[PDB]
Amino acid sequence: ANIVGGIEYSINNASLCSVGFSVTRGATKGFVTAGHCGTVNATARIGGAVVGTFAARVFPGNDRAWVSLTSAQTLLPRVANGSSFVTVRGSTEAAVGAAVCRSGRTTGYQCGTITAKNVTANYAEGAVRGLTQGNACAGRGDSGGSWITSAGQAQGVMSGANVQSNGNNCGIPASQRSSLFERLQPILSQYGLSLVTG
Amino acid sequence: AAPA
Repeated sequence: ANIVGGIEYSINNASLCSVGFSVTRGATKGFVTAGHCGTVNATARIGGAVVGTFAARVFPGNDRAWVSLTSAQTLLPRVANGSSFVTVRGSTEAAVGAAVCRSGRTTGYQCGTITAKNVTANYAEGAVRGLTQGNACAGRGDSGGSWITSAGQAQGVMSGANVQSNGNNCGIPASQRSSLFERLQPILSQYGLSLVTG
Repeated sequence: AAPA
């Protein structure tokens, strides 16, 4: 499968999440995604085919994971934006007030701005600290997906949002949205991963 | 907010 930020994958033939970013660890291919999407060694499938397994994760506390892929997967420096793509250029962290977009299999590609950093989300499982908040909307299924600036700087992976009964927070004004992501930089240094860029 |  071609590994592109934002596309759907399933975990153990049950949950769905979205790919965050193509990365390598030495000769190993992988992608980063959210920790709550799977436990270590859970099987990841894209389009019905097994592409790899969860190698490590931390959830709750943090929310991060990376999936190690078989050699047959093609890693690409890109994030899906409809039928088009945003090229991943690096991972300079943007500041509050910066515009940012996110990509995932439920709501597609949505943009907004970063509104706050170091937010704690209190999920049923326990708190996850250190999250950045944006007001781009998102929905159930978008977890793990890419948050990236238009300029191609990878910001992090989707963690959670104040979804309403329709499964997303796209039907309430941007002012009332809290869409949270896990910063990419600590995931990259914690697992010794290098981002695929183009 | 809830996970996703």
